Amino acid sequence: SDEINAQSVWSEEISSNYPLCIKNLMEGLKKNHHLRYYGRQQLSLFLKGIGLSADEALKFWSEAFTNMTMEKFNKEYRYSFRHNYGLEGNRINYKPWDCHTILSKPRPGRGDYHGCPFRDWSHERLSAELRSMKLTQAQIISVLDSCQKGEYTIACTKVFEMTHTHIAHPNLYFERSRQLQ
Ligand code: SF4
Repeated sequence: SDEINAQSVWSEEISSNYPLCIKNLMEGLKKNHHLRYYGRQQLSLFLKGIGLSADEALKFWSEAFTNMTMEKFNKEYRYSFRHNYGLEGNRINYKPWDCHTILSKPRPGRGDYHGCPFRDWSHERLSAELRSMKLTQAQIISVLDSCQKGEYTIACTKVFEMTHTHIAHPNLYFERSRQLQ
């Protein structure tokens, strides 16, 4: 669909369907005009999964890395992004990451936005985000209980149900949310 493009992915109509990890990656990208490696990978493969074309992805990434010149973007990042679309080397059209894959990556440190917020954020940070999403105190306690147990995809599924099958892939969360929209 032509509805998913370099500009629409920043709009509320599309972004309201993102799970917490993708919202966190978009926030880091908008604040810093950049993402570190694992965040570039997690977000670019998710956007490929929602239908962002290779041409639109290059527009998205070059526009989002707003503070560098197009020549620096082309020298330093274009190959990596094209490679994610199966346009380089062996031309493997890499699949988007599921939660299992996301969780397997090195844990995020200072300045990183990849990973899973249900594992990576403090209960203080999660509670504030869930309050902003209109969840009640009882609902927040239920989500945090799943987090404490290490059941991140269950916490994420609870947030999906509370804000709208077990979800264990950010692209499935997006697709299910978009179909209900
Ligand atoms: S459980 Fe999966 S889709 Fe949900 S925020 Fe974590 S990594 Fe993203």
